[PDB]
Amino acid sequence: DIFRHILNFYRTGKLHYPRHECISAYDEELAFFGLIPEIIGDCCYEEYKDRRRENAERLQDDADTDTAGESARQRVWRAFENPHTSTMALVFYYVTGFFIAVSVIANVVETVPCGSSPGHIKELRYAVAFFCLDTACVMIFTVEYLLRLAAAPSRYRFVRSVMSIIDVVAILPYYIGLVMTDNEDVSGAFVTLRVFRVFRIFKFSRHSQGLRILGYTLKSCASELGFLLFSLTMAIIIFATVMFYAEKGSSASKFTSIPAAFWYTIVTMTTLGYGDMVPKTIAGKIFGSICSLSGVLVIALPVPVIVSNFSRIYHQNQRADKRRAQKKARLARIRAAK
Amino acid sequence: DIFRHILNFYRTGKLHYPRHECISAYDEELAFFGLIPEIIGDCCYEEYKDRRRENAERLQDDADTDTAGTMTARQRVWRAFENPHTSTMALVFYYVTGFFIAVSVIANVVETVPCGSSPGHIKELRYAVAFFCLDTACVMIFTVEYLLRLAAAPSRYRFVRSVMSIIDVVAILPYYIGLVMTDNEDVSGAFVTLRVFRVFRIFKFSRHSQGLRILGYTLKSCASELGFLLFSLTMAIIIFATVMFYAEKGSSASKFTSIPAAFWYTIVTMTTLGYGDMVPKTIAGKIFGSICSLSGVLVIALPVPVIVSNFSRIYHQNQRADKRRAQKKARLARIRAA
Amino acid sequence: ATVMFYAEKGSSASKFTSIPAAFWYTIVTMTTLGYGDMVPKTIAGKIFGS
Amino acid sequence: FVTLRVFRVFRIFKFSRHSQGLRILGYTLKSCASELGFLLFSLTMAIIIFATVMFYAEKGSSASKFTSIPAAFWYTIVTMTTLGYGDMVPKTIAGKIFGSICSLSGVLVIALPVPVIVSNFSRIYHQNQRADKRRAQKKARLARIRAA
Amino acid sequence: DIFRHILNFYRTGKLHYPRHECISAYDEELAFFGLIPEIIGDCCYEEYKD
Repeated sequence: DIFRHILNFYRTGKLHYPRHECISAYDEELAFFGLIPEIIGDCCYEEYKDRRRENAERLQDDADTDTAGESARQRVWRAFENPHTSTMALVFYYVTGFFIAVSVIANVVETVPCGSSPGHIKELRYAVAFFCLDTACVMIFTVEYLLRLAAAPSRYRFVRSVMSIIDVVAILPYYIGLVMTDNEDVSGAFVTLRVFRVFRIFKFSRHSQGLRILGYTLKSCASELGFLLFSLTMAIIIFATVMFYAEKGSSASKFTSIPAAFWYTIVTMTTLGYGDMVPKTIAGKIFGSICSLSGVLVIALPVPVIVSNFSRIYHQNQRADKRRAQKKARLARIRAAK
Repeated sequence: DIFRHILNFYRTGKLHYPRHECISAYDEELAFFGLIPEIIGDCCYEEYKDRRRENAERLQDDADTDTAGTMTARQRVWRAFENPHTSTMALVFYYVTGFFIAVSVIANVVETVPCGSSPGHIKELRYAVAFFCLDTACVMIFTVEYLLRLAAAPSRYRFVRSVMSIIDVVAILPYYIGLVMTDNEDVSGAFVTLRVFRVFRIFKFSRHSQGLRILGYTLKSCASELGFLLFSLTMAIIIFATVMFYAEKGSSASKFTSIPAAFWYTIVTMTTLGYGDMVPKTIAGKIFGSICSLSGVLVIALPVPVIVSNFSRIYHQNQRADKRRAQKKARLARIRAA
Repeated sequence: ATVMFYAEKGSSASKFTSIPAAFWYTIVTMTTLGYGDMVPKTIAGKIFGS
Repeated sequence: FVTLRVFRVFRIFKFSRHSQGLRILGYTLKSCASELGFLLFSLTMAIIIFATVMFYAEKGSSASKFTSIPAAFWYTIVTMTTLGYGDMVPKTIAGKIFGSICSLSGVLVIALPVPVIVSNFSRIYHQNQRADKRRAQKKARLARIRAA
Repeated sequence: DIFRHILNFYRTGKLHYPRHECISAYDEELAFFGLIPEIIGDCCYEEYKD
């Protein structure tokens, strides 16, 4: 059947690719017959290249099936980074997740009125022991990183990873607070450091598969996110300027300056509508409605490609385990079926 | 045609499956030639695999023949009213109990308006407790069906294990618990809680609906997606609430008392609801509220298309199944007609 | 609406006078409209509103 | 003078040179003129109908803000877009029912042409990317066919 | 090409419908050859009807 295509090619000087003969059957024939794969039509060339690519993404994951087969601090590192190895890795995974959960819930509770300054002014409870808990969690986290400091086959390669930078930036706040307390006490960046303290949630990227795939999707669609941001800035600037210039004349209009118009426009384009700032002139109302419509449009512009990329990556990642299992079953079955 | 692929297999160590021809003839040829089916390439292998599970999916329900022609036993009339179209008694029972459920729910909703069950007259003569009687008039009837369901239950254990049965139990129980409590004198508190389940009584409508069962099926299938939705939503709530609260602790009349208030603000902002009860005041607060709104749009819209697609495909496959069952019955009728 | 009324009928001057008011609030919430006329004030109210 | 100052932000569209998304959006808006016109027509029809129903059901109240039909236009356009500022709100039972149905109908009307616009933009972007990628791949094909 | 499908049908007792031969070419052949259009497979019957 492919020889017929070669005959047609020699007849006309241009070759075409059968659609129902696939590529791993076409490639073998074109290699055996010695044909040139860069003269196969124009439209057929493109569709053949696309199909070659489509069948090409599955030649490396099956190659990556073996993963790591090396054993020893390397062996314990392999058991650690992949929890589904032994009881030890499961124990550390579970306990680390539990302690991250207790740290974040403690940070949440830190300002609960029963657990904070209010609720007791007439007589005095405000247990400061929260502090100690934080300390414990922090050092435990550092112990984690300490093994990551040693078990990593390459120090620089591990540090370059985003997981390492997240871990270290969540480690810093406790030590920075200790250093600040060591040298007197000044108001200011202490609340800011407490703000950075919340970033400890991100360790669940290890205790999940959805967080890392979501990060993958966001990193892949960076151009579309930038287009979102640019178009949104254009729209907010235009609509805020128009509404300010059509509403600055009023009794006590909340549109004091352009940034107030930014606030109103960004709460409108997102269809939020707090009601703090509303127009009072006809031009104000009409441009507010147009702004809401344009905000719906702008926000809905890139979400289809975002959700499509997320879905595609999720299908491939979730089916990785499935076709791995069925290849394993086929491999077990084949050598006894001959 | 298939002999060509067979000869291609005997040419090398690999075989390929064309995408157009049906799988049935191909597996028939594989069986007749004595060829193993786990040797048909790798890409073509998985393509054949998905085609074969697709064609087995349309074949598993093809055996819907046991539902053919109060004639055999008690279980026979049980199955007769299980399908509310077999007999006149089944349909009348189904629709009449649907009307009873509807009137029960109407009584439940109307028992609080200040014209029929609350004093709209401080000194005049209505607050009829007849709803109770009506309620009892419903409750007894309700219990009836459950006993009827247990009158001819083919498997008591499996039927009790069913979600439909436990829904029925949770629907009928609260009145029994309330009357037992009244038999053991009246205490304020959980009485409103027992009254709440009077609207969980609604799920009896799942019999009188096809969409509800499909929604339950797709929610059961998409448990992982819902769990990831919950996890990512909680993470976003915590992060944005902490950032908002720590940036709004001090103001003239700040409503951000503590972290739970920031949870309320973050969940009314990400859902694009925007009640306006608590609003940001500082520039950092406004910026972080805006980014919270956009991120909430993203997070909410991440799993919703997945849920929607799963529901749509389940509905479509159900419709395809019933339509092809009807068409195969018609095919049998016309093949016996000539 | 029933859940929010039974979790919010106890308040100082709660606008949830009767179940139809809870219908109004619920239908302005499920549509993500949020006029702000009626808002919960108890923890159960807030969680069930979300 | 303020009107002349306004166009200082219409000056922004000079960024269309420094952007590919803006040109694609312009192309798809030009292609989908009929869809946008039907959007406008159906939206105006819904505005008129729901505003009339709301206003005629809310003329008389203690402190009703529905002074006239344009106020009902404002309410209908803040309700259909699921914005809900809260400046003017229904008070009567018929008013609440019609506000609810207005909100649902506005969701429907807004979501009718938006997927069409989105699909047209996506297909235009995809065909542009396919065109430039295949131009690059045919240049590479020429380079390798001259290499041997 | 459709005669080959008829041959396979007589070989096995069950007929299948080619996917690239369309229907207004399949219908004429099945009418000229007098085949029964209600024995053409099970999955193939459904896809042919669609």
